[PDB]
Parts: sequence; C-alpha cells; structure tokens
Amino acid sequence: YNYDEVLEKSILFYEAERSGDLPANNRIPYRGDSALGDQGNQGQDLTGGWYDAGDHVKFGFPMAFATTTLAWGILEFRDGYEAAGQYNLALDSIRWTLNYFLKAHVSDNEFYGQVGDANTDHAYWGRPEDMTMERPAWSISPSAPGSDLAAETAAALAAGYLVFRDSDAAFANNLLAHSRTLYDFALNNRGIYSQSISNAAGFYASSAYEDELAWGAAWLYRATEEQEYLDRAYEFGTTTNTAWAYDWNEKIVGYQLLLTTSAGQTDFLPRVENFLRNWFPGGSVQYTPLGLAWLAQWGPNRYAANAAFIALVSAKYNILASESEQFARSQIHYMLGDAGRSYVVGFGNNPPQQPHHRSSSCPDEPAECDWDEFNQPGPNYQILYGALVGGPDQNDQFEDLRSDYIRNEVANDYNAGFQGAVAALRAIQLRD
Ligand SMILES: [Ca+2]
Ligand SMILES: [Mg+2]
Ligand code: NA
Repeated sequence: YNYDEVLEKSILFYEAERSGDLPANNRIPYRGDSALGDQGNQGQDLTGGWYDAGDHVKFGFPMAFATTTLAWGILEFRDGYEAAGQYNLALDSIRWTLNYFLKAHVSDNEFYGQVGDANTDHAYWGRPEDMTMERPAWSISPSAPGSDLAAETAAALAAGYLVFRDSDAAFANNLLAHSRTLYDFALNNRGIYSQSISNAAGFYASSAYEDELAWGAAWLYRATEEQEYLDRAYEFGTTTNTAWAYDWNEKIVGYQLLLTTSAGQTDFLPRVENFLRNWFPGGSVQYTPLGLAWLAQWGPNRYAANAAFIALVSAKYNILASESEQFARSQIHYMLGDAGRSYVVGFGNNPPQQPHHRSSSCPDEPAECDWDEFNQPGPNYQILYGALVGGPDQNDQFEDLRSDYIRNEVANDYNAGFQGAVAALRAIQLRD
C-alpha cells in the first residue's frame, strides 16, 4: 500500500470537514465558505473548526480528542509524515482546529463546546454552504461545568504547543497558555460536559471525566515538566484498571502510555501491556473471519485503528514492539484493502462509494442538493478522499449504502488514530 497517498488523502478528509471561511489554497473544490455566522452569545467569533461527521455540528469533545490524537501521532511519527511529504500539511490540518479552540475559549472560565443543534442539523440534508437554520452555540462555565471537555481541549492545546513550538513559537505559546487556563478551569469546576450542554448527550455523551483530568495533566506535564501536573496525573489516573478501548470517551490507555513513554513512569506499563495483549490475536477482542479486530458494531474500524495507533506508539518505545507492529499493520492493512476492498473512500480497490456524508453526497454547484441526494442509489457525486468508514459487520459484510448510518458513517475521530498509525507504518519503512 502507498502510505504516502493514504496520508495525503486522510488529511484531505479533514480539509473536506472544514467549517468557516476557507483559505485561498483550499484543495476541496466542492467546499466553500459556510457557517460564517457561528458565534457566541455575546457575538464572539466562533467560525472555523471541523464538522464532526457527515453532519454540520461542531462537537467540541470529539473534535478536541481527534486533535490530541493527531498531534500525538505528529510528535511520535514526524519522520513518517516527512517522508510522505505530508508533515507541513498535517500541521496545517490541526492548526485549523487549534485556532478554533482558541476562539471558543472566550474567557478564562468559559469555553464554547458546541455550535449547531444536532436535532435541527440532522433533519437537514444538503450542503453546509446552503444551511439557513439557526445554529445555537453552547458553552461550559462555572455554572455549567465540563471537566472532560475542558481537559481534553487542554490536552489538545498542550499537544499542539509541543507540535508547533519549533516552527511557530508565538502560536505554540498561545496554545500552552490557554491549555493551562482551561485545565485549571476543568479541575476547579467539576462535571460532565454533556450534562451541561445537554444537546450533546444524544451523540457524544461522556461517561466520566476523571480520565480526561489525568490525560490533560499528562499532556501538560509533557509540555511543562512541572511536578504539579505529574501529581495530578497520579491523582486522577489508574494503575489498576485496563482500558477497554482508546477513543473519544476513554483516555485511560492514552495517559497510561503517555506517562510510561514520555514521562518515564513505570507504574502504568502493566496496564499498557494488558491493553495491547487484549487486542492482539488470542486476546479479548473478537476478530472477524478475515482478520479485523471487531470491538462493537459502532465504528469497528475506528476502534481497531485507535488500538493500532496505541500499539505503534508502544512499539516506538520498545513496548512489545514486534507483536505491536504486526497487530497494528494487520489492522491498518485490513482497512486499506486486505479483505478485498478498501474501507478508505477514494483510495485503493473498490473503496466505499456512499459515505454517510452530506457535502460529498451533493452534486456540483449549481445543482440542487436535498434529501433526494440522501436517497439516491448511486455513488456520492464527490469523492470524499481519505475518509475511513465505520466498517463491516462482525462477518466482514458491508453493503455500502448511504442510509447505513452505522457502517457507512465517517467522522473526525474515525480518522484520528488511523492517520497516525499510517504515519507510523511509513516511518517503519524508513527504519527497515
Ligand atoms: Ca472520559
Ligand atoms: Mg464534483
Ligand atoms: Na474568504
């Protein structure tokens, strides 16, 4: 597989998800300016960010987690991004959401965590450029806490500081200052963001915020080396529980691995190894007949690519390296085409033609786009290069239907671990 092309197209997927005022060098010809009215309740500019999935909601929790995970992969697998000619484009990719998080952090203890009503948004089928419905914006604050959302965004900002500090120190320093402030807000104003922003509860409900507090602390310790953050990581982290998955809701193995590798903390390594062995063949995750580690019907590709990412970070730091590399390669290669078809839109052999995705489902301007384009039985008019679809059922079956909102789903978080894993595999090619 051409990993250079996979990386190029994965970053193009994120570019096709951009909201707001698009740059002159926009590479997605069917996308234009959209949601230019996104704003806070006092008129604060909230334009930009990524649309979460095939919809036009800006869901701050997965948007931040996808950014943290992408930044981590850029830090660890820079050599693979560079070899692919995609390093500057990867930085541009996450600069987009990091700038959005800065806008959303309107004051020390207020942070906008959603733009768009998901009920209204999902009732619409059409271009983002054609939207006319109200797009409310909701924030977390001392009266409306969201320790999970705030600490995940702090994690993304601290990871961003580390990514950008050697090329754009003014940007990186601004990210770190806001990371510190947002993390203090998360620690001192405690609650579940999807209870305070209740519209999010039907879509990205957070089950617990303690793992985000440990994750944000671990990232701030990597960024600042200040003992108080390492203390916070032990305070809210677990050395006794093994993560079920790595994803936008569960940060456990993320901070365990981060503290083991970047911070040299040996107490967490047994739980990292437990996670890896649970996902490896012979573990606790069932594999489809054709070899996909299949955790659940909702975004199995996302869960497996996330585990592949964790495994490849582990291998880089010589944690079960041979087994981690073989497991990770097997999972990414399933998604690239090993079972007979690619699961990455616009890539490889017979890629998915009907991603559940509004803008790519619309024909070129000036043609009409509405629910006819949801229902139409053929391929999406635009190729959504790089999007990793949710994936097959537990028997490797995939119908490739736009109405299959489970298997044909695409989303920011689906590609986040995937993209870093591909960069890691590219880097291993340089090593060998
Ligand atoms: Ca959590
Ligand atoms: Mg076209
Ligand atoms: Na413009």
